[PDB]
Amino acid sequence: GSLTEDGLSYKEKFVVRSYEVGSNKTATVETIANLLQEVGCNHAQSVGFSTDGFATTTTMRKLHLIWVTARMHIEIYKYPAWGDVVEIETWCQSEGRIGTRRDWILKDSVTGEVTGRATSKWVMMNQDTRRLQKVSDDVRDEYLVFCPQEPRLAFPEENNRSLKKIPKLEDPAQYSMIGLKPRRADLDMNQHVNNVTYIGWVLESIPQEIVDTHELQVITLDYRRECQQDDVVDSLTTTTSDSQFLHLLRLSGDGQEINRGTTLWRKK
Amino acid sequence: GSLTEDGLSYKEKFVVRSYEVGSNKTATVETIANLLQEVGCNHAQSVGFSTDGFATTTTMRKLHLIWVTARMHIEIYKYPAWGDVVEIETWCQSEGRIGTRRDWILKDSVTGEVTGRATSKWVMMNQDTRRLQKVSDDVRDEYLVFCPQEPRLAFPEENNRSLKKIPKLEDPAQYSMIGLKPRRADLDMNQHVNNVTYIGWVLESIPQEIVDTHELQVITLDYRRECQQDDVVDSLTTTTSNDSQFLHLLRLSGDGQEINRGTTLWRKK
Ligand SMILES: Cc1cc(N2CCNCC2)nc(C)n1
Ligand SMILES: Cc1cc(N2CCNCC2)nc(C)n1
Repeated sequence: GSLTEDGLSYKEKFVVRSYEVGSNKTATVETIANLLQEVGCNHAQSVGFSTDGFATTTTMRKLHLIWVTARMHIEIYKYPAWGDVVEIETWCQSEGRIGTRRDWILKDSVTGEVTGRATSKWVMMNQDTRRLQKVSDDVRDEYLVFCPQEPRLAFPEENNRSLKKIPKLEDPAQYSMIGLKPRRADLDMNQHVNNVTYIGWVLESIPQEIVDTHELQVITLDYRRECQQDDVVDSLTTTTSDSQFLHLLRLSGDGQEINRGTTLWRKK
Repeated sequence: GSLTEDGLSYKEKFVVRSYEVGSNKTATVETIANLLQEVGCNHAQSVGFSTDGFATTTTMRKLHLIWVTARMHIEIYKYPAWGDVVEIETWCQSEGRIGTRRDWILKDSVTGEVTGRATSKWVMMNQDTRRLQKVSDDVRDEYLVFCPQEPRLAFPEENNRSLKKIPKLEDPAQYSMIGLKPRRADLDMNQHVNNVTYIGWVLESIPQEIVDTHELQVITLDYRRECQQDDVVDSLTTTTSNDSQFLHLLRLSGDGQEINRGTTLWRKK
């Protein structure tokens, strides 16, 4: 992988592995989300971010700050087959004092055709108190260094899906998968649950018949609170409709919301 | 990746990813086991095996046969760091009518030093009845075409660890992790639980303090029966021992049917 000519974006090629694919021998949406995180990390390292797993700037380290995910939105047109090479291009953008965005474009290396796109929103948080905050003027100046200064959006369309408000699922849910717990493979190098695990947990309450007859087209996931290493999660799903679903992840005990989201599926 | 000059082994290089590493920023043993499976699959494809996820020969497809894992044994000297390149060499051998073996050597691409080694034993099974069987004359002939004919072993030593008998853990276990269930990410393209998931489940009952202060050196895992997509597993561990040694048992949480047994050896960091 490498920064592009202008140094304002990063590209990397990946060969889809045997264990990364589902029953149709194409990459799972979790494999895709893992690849987006990997190219995101390689980009951060190439533009001088910390190498501890937190990907922080020098101002952030001094102020005890870290970025946390607020939302992930992915739209796939074609999932790459086992053995195929997929090229992913990524870049970041400052969104005033609200937070930052990381965008991605996926392409078929052989054809050059766009096969998918993704966007993520990140908010600043104090690492110690776990309190959210606004982006300071010094952090906005650090992002000007490596981000395009004119807008560059993976999802440009006004009023598009990636920015839509997600409602809260009302009990009773149509479908559910209860007592989901993370194991060591679900944790990152800092012992926090990997963001991709929550996508897997959302998908667990989708009936196997939908997965067998449909392809996932779009997934939008809001992140509200973290699942700790010793927490247990319930995954809830209700059909709102193509097939469309509304999702809710909450802690099994007290029912505290951890995530909410929606999925859009197309009949194969 | 590619077959070596003689066409009797296969090599591939891997760059260790951000999500593949643990707290010490080196690859987990599950990442290593995933890489061994991946280079194994690329070798099978290069020597003309099926491309359906079962990796079968022509004779096996005609006879409705598949290979199943009987044992996995891995010894790591150094786990590669995040961003490091690891080169893995793999080859197979026919073991008469008993079954077949796949061996692996891991090396640091920069230094060329051996950082780990692994061996696996596979037994023939009828895909329909799920009954184990011996390897037929025709399957042994298919293996002669791509396997070295003189013995080549990752673990050559006399009565080495890789072939040791593993006893059954007696209740009560010292440690346990109850109610483990596979999710879709744990399944392979054929909707069976991935062999690496069982390594993860064995390790779940090791206390976090051992993981925080020790490095896993050797893991030996026997495979007896499969965990189905709707099964639930309990993971049991008892200390048997500068080094820490454990005995492991995975069983179905309902009836207590054994699915795996194994041992781990750990060294204080
Ligand atoms: C993952 C996450 C956590 C979080 N916090 C954590 C606890 N303090 C307030 C809320 N906020 C967001 C947007 N995402
Ligand atoms: C060695 C072995 C045997 C096996 N059996 C054999 C009896 N019928 C069910 C399948 N399954 C596995 C995963 N490994």
